[PDB]
Amino acid sequence: SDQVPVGNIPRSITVLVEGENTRIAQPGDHVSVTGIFLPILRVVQGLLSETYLEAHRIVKMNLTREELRQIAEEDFYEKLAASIAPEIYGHEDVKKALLLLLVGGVDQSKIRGNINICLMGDPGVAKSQLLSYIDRLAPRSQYTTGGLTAAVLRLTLEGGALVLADQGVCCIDEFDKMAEADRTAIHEVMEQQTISIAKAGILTTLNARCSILAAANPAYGRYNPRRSLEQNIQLPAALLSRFDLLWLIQDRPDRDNDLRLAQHITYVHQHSRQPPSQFEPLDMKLMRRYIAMCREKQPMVPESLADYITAAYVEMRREAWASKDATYTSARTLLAILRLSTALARLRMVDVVEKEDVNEAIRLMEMSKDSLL
Amino acid sequence: EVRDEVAEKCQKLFLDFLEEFQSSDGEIKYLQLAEELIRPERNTLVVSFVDLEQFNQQLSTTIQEEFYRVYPYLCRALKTFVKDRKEIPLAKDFYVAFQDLPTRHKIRELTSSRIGLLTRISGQVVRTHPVHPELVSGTFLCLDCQTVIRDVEQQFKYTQPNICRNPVCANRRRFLLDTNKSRFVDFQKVRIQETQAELPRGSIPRSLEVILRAEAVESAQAGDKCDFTGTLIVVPDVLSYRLVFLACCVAPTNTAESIKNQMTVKEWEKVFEMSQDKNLYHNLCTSLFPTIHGNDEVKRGVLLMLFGGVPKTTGEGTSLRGDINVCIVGDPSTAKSQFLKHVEEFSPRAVYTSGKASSAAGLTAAVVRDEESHEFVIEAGALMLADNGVCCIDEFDKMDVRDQVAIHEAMEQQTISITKAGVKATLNARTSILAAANPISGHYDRSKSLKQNINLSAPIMSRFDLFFILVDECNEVTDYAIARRIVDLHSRIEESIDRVYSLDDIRRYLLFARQFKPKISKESEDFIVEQYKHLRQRDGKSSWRITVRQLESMIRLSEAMARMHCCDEVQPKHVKEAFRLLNKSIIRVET
Amino acid sequence: VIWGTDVNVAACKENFQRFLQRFIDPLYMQRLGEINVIGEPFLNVNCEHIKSFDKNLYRQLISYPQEVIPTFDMAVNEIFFDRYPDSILEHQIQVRPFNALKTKNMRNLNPEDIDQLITISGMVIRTSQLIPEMQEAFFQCQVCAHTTRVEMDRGRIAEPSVCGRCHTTHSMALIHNRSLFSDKQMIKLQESPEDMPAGQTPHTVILFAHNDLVDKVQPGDRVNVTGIYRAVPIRVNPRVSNVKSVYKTHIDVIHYRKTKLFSEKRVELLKELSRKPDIYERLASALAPSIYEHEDIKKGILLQLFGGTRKDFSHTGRGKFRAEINILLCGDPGTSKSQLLQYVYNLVPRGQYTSGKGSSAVGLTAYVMKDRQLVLQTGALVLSDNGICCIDEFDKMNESTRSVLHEVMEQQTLSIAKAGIICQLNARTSVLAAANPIESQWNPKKTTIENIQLPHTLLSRFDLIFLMLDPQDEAYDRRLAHHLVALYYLDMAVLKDYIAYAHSTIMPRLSEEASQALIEAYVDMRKIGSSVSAYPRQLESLIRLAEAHAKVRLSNKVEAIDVEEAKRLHREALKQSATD
Ligand SMILES: Nc1ncnc2c1ncn2[C@@H]1O[C@H](COP(=O)(O)OP(=O)(O)OP(=O)(O)O)[C@@H](O)[C@H]1O
Ligand SMILES: Nc1ncnc2c1ncn2[C@@H]1O[C@H](COP(=O)(O)OP(=O)(O)OP(=O)(O)O)[C@@H](O)[C@H]1O
Ligand SMILES: Nc1ncnc2c1ncn2[C@@H]1O[C@H](COP(=O)(O)OP(=O)(O)OP(=O)(O)O)[C@@H](O)[C@H]1O
Ligand SMILES: [Mg+2]
Ligand SMILES: [Mg+2]
Ligand SMILES: [Mg+2]
Ligand SMILES: [Zn+2]
Ligand SMILES: [Zn+2]
Repeated sequence: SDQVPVGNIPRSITVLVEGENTRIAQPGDHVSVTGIFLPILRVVQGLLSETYLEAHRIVKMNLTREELRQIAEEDFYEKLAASIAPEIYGHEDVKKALLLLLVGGVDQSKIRGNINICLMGDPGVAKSQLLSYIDRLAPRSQYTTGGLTAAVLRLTLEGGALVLADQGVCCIDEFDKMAEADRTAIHEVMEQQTISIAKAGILTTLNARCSILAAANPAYGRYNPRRSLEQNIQLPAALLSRFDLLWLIQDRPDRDNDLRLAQHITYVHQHSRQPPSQFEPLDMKLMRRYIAMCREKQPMVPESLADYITAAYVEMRREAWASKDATYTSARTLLAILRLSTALARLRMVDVVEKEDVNEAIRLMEMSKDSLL
Repeated sequence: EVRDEVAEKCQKLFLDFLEEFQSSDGEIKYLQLAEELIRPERNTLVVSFVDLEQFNQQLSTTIQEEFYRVYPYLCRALKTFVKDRKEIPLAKDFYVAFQDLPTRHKIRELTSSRIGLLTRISGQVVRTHPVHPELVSGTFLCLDCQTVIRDVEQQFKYTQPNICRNPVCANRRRFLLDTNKSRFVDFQKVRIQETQAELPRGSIPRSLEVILRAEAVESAQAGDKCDFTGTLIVVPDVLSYRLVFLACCVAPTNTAESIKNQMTVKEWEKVFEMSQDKNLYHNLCTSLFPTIHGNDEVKRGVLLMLFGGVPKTTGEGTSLRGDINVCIVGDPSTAKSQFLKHVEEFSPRAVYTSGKASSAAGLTAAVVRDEESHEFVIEAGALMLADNGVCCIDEFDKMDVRDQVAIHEAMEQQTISITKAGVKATLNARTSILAAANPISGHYDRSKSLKQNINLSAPIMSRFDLFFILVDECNEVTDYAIARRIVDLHSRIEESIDRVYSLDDIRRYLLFARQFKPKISKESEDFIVEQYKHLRQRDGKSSWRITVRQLESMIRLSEAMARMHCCDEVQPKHVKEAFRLLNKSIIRVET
Repeated sequence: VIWGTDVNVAACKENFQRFLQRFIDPLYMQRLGEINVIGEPFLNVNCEHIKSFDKNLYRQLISYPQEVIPTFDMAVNEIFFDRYPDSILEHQIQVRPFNALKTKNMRNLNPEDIDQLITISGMVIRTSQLIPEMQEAFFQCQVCAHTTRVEMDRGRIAEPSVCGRCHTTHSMALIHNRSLFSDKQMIKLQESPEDMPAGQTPHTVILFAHNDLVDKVQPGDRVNVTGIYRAVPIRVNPRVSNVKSVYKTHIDVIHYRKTKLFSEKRVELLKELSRKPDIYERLASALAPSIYEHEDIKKGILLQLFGGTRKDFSHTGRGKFRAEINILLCGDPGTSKSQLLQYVYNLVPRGQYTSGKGSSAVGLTAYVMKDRQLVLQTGALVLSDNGICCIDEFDKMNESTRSVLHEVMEQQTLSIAKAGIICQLNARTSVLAAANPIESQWNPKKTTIENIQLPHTLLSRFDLIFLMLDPQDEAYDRRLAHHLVALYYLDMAVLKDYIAYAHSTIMPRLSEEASQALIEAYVDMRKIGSSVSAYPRQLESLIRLAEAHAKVRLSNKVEAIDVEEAKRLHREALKQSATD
C-alpha cells in the first residue's frame, strides 16, 4: 500500500514458485521476490501473451535536530493529535485515541499489542472520514464496509482484508451491517489474532494480527439516550466489550457548538483549507515517520507503577459497581489500560512508562465510558 | 443373427425341465403352477432352484454363473411353454422367479465379482419409491429415412440408436420414439439396509438399491424385513456406474413342531425344563433385569409385553390387537431409560428411539422428496422398523403433535394409512410400544390425577394396556439397596449379575413360546367375567377410570401369561395374576 | 533386473522367503497356519521387521513397491503350497506390508516419493460407495449381435467402431452387465491434526482401495494407511488429449492399521512426581497458570482430562457406561471461561473447540452435503470421539442442537438419518461446556436453570456444574490486578505426557473400602435431601470422579482418599449452583 498512488488501487502479479522456493510464502506476507519476468502463452499486429514472474529468491521482509526537539516538546503528542484529520473539527480525544491505535501496543514478553477501537455514532459525524484518514496514514492499511476474512477460491487460499492487514489497521465502516459469520470472524481476530476458515471441512488458521477500527450507526436512526447500549444498536454486547475503547459520538444540537462547526465548514468551503490553529498540522509523511520511530521503542512497566495502576483499577471498578448500569468493567479494562499506557510511553520515546502516561490512559478510558452517558 | 450356444442350450434344458420334472406324485408340478399362472395378475412363476439342480446340476451351475445372460431366454421358454398349453392371452409379459437358494450372502459380500450372477440377500426395506413404467426394448424411427428401428434394447437409460437403420442414410441424431410399439415394464426402486442381526456393532449399514418388477412390485412395503433372490447389476449414472440388485423374487424373512424339530436336543431340553420350571415368572424377571432393584411390577409388565397375547381377526374383517403397550411415568432418574435399554439389548427386533428424534420419518412412516430423484418416497420410521417387534420410545411425553397423532392412529388401528403428495399407502404395523415419560414439572404429584401429571392426549392414554408409576421413594433402605446394586456392578465389573437363565436361553424360550396361541376356557371365560365385575365395582379415586378397554387389556395380559408356561388353554391362575397386575398398576389419588 | 532398479525376481523372492522362514521377534509361519483354517488370504507384514532383518530389502521394497510386491506374493504362495501343500482357496495368498516409512508430515511430501510405498496416519473425513470399474468390456453388434471383448484397454475402452462378422459400420455397443468389473472405493482422508507442528492449513489426501480392503474404514476413523504414492495427469478437456503439466496425486492403499511411549526416563519421572503427596494439588496449580484463585474448577477440569476408567458392561446387558466427565462452567462474562476452554483445547491431544452458536466454523453436528455426491460430513462431537469437546457459548443453542447434545451425552453416540438409513456414529467425547448467564450480569436468588434457560434434563446430564462470578470485592480486584501486572512484567509438556501415560497404562478399579465409602456418602446425601435431592446419577458422577482421581494418583485402585476428594468436589459444585 505504500507504493500505491493516492487515486489508484493495488495491482497484482502472478508468480510461479518452483523447487526449494516452494512453501516459503504465506498469504499476507510482505515479501520481496527476485525472478525473471517472462510471458506465458496459455493476434492484433502480433501475438498477445499473459505475463508472469519466474521466482528465484523469496525473502519475507518485516532526522534533523529540530525534529528531535519537537519530539521533546510536551505538547508534541497533542500536536500529533491535532494533525489527525485537521479538517475534522472537534473530536480531539477521539483523535488522540486514534493516534494511540496507530502507534499500537508493545507486546512485552507476549501481550496482544493491537488496540481495537470502535466508534458508534449518529449519521453525519465524520466517522467514515476519520476511518479513511487512518487508512491513508497507517503504513499498512485496509478499508472495508461488509471479503474481510480469508476464502478458498476454486483450490487456492485468498486472504481477505483482515489478512491483508497483518499488523496494519483494518478500518471497517458500517460495522453494524456486518454478517453474523463476519462478526464471529472478527471476534476470533480480536481474541487470538488468527482467522479460522473452512470451506471443505478443513479448519485452516491464518495469522491475522491487526488492529481493528470499527464504525457503527445506531439502528432506527439517531441514538436514543433513554435506551441502553445494544438497544439502539444491534451488535452483541460481548463483541463491544472486546474493544479496548468504545466511543459514542452524539450529534446533540447545541447552538454554540453547532455554530462553531458551521463556521469551520464555511471557512473550509471559502479557502479549501481548515481554519488556522495553534499548531499547523504535520504532513502525513512526517506523521508516518514519527509513528515508525515510536514503533522502535518497547517501553517497560516498572513494578513500582504497578501499585498505582492497581489502585486506579480497583477505584474505577468500585465506581462501576456503584453505577447502576454495568460499564463492561473487567480484566479486559486493566489490560487495555496497560496497552494504552505503553502506547503513550512509545509516543514519549521513553523505554519506561510514567505516571503521566497511566493518568492519561485512565482519562481516555473514563471519557469513553462517559461518552456512553 | 448371432446365436449364444450357452443361451440356446440353457433354454432347451429349461424347457425340458419344465415339461418333464415332476413332484413326488409323479406329475409335473410346474404344469399346474402355470395353469394357476394363466389367471390375470399372475405373470410370475416361481421355480425351486434345488429341484432344477437335481434335474440338471450343470444347468443350475450355468444359470447361477450366468443368470443375467440367460434370463431372457428362460422367459422366452416360459412364454413358449404357456402359449401352446392353454388359453392364455396371446401377448402379455411373463417371468420366472427363483427360490430355495442355499447361498445367502451379506450386503457386505456383494462385490463387483458377483455382478450378473444369481444370489439371495436378506435386508430390511427403508424406503419405497412409486411404481413407474420404464422402456426396456425401445422402438424408434429415423426421421430422415423414415425407417422403423425396432428392439433397440436400452440398458436402464435413454439410449437412442447409434446410427440409422438404413446404410444409405446416416441421420444419427433425429430418431423419434414410437411409444405404442415400445416395450415397457413396471419398475419400483426400493432401498434396503443391513438387518441388525448382521450389522456389526457401531458400523454404518450398507444401503443397497433394488428394482422390483412384475408380481414383486407391491410385494415389499416400507419398514419390513425381506429376502430378495435376484442378481446384482450395474447401471450408468450421470463411464460412471452404480450397483443395483434386480430382484426376481421377494419373500418375507425366514409352527411349534417345526421349531422343536429344528431346535437342538440340549436347547429343547432346556426349554422343556423352563416350561416345567415352576416360579419361572419371577426367576426370568430377575434374570432379565440384574442391574435393577425393586420395581418388580415394571419388570413383570415388560416381560408380559415381550411375550404378547394372541392376535385375533373377526369375521367382519376387524383386527383385535394381540400385543400390549406399556408406559412408564417416572421421576428423574429411576432407571426408565435403563428399562428400555435392557429391553432393546436383550430382544432382537426391538428398536430404541427417542421422542426428540428429528428424522424426516419422525418415529413413523412419512413421505419425503428424494434429494437426488426429487420424487416423493415413502420412508419407513422407527415404529415401522419395529414391525412384529418392540419399539422402546423414550421421552414419550415430549413427542410432537404430528408424531403424536400418527402414533395414536398406529396403536389404534395397528396400521398407518399415509397419503400425501399424490402417494398413498397402508403400512401394516403390529408393534408393541414401550414408552417412557416424565411427570409434568418433573416430579409426580400423587395427589393429582394421572391426566394432570402427563401431557399425553386422552386417546393415547386410553390405548395403553399398563401404566407403571415410578416414584422416587425417600425410604433409606431403598436408596441403600440401589447404591449397593450400582456399586457392586461398578466394582465387580462382571460376575455381579446372577442370571438363572442365559440371555440366549431366554431368547430361544421366547421364540418357542410365541408359537403357542392359548385359548380361553369356559371356566377362564367366567373367571374373567367375575374379575371384570370386581374391577368395575371398584369404580375408584383412581387416576383414570375403567372402561371396556381395560377389559381388553386384561384378556390380552391373561393370554400372555398363559403363553408364559406354553399351556394352550387359559387357567384361573393366569387370569387372577393378570387382574392383580392391572389393579395394582392403578394408582388412587392420595389427596 | 527390471529396468532402472536394483531388483532380481528370483533373488528377491528367495530373500523374502528367507525372511519369512528365518526370523525372530516365526510369527509369519504362525499366521500362515492361521490363514489355513481361517482361509483369509492376506498376509500382513510389518515392514520394520524387514528393515531390521534386511535393510537392503526394505529399501528395495519402498523404492519399487509395484514391482516387488508380486514377488513377495509368489513366494508366499509357494510357501503355502509347501506348508499345508493341500488346501483350497479361491485366490492364493496376498501380502500387504505396512508401517514402513512414517513420513507422516503429509504437508512435507515431495515428488521424490512418487511410486514409493509410504505410511501416513490420519483421520478419514469422507468416503464413497464402491465404484465398479471395468476391466474387460463386452460388446455386441446392433446388426448381427457379433460378440466381442476388449480386455484392459489402459483405463479407457477402445471402441472398435467396426464389426467383425458383418463388418458393418460402427454399431457394436457395450453391454454393461456382460462386462467384468473390479471394486474401487474412493476415500478423502485428512492429516492428523496432532502431528502437524503449525497446522495453519490441515492437509488432505485421496485414497483408492482396489479389489479388496473396501469399506474397511468408516468416516472419522483415525488409522495408519500404507500405500503407493501416485501421480496421474489431468486432461484439460475430456475430448482433447492435452494434459496439465501439474499432476494431481493420490494414494493406492495397501494396508490399513486401525489406531511404548517416550522412554524409561519419562516413565520414571512421572512415577517420581506421582509419589509426591500433593501431586494432585501441584498438578492442579500447573494447569492453566494464567488463571488465578480458581482451584475447584481447575481440579474438576483436570479430573475430566484424566476421566474415569473405561468399563465393559456388555455382559451385564446394561449398555455402554459414560466413563467420560462432562463439566459445565457457568459464569458472567469476564470470569476467564473462554481462556480455560482454549487452554484445555490447546493442551489435550485430539481436542476440539467449538462455539454454541450455529455460526461456529466447526459446528456441533454432522450432516450430508453434495460433493454432487451426497456424502456425510462429521461434526465436532463425532470428530472428538475420544478427545475433549470444548463448547463455548453453550447457552445459546437451537433446540435441535440441544436434542443432539442430549442424545450424545446420554448414549455416547449420534444418530443421523442419511437418505433413509440411520447411522449411529460412536462419540464417547468429554464435553467441557461454557455458559454465560443471560442479561448483563447474573441475577442472584434465581436457579441456574432460570438464569441460563436450558432444559433441566440436559443440565442434569452434566456431572459437574461450576458457578464462577466476579465478586464485588476490592481485595479480590487488587489481588487480580497484582497477578495480571506480575504476568505483564511445570511445563505443559510434562503434564501432557503424564496424562497420556495415565490414559494408556493405568485403569482404576473399585475397592471394598471405596465401595463402602461411596454407599455411605450417597445415603448421607439422600438424608440431607430428605428435608433438588440426591439422584443415582449423582452416584454415577461420584464413582466416575473417584476413578479419575485414582487415575491421577496412579493407584490403579479406587481408594478412600479418592472417595473423599470426589465427595468434597461434588459438594463444592453443588454449593456453587446451590440456592436456599
Ligand atoms: N465534527 C465534524 N467536523 C467536521 N466536519 C464534519 C463533522 N461531522 C461531520 N462532518 C462532515 O459531514 C460531512 C458528511 O457527513 P460524513 O461523511 O461525516 O458522515 P459519516 O459520519 O461518515 O456518516 P455515516 O457513517 O452515517 O455514513 C462530511 O463531509 C464531514 O466533513
Ligand atoms: N430402583 C433402582 N434400582 C437400581 N438402580 C437404579 C434404580 N433407579 C435408578 N437406578 C440407577 O440409576 C442410574 C441412572 O438412572 P438412568 O440414567 O437410567 O435414569 P433414567 O430413567 O434415564 O432417567 P430420566 O429419564 O428420568 O432422566 C441407572 O444406572 C440405574 O442403575
Ligand atoms: N479469576 C481470574 N483469574 C485470572 N484471570 C482472570 C480471572 N477472571 C478473569 N480473568 C481474566 O479476564 C479475562 C477474561 O477473558 P475471557 O474472554 O476468557 O473471559 P470469559 O469470562 O470467558 O468471557 P465471556 O463469557 O464473555 O466469553 C482474561 O484476561 C482472564 O485472564
Ligand atoms: Mg459513513
Ligand atoms: Mg433417561
Ligand atoms: Mg469467554
Ligand atoms: Zn436415417
Ligand atoms: Zn455386425
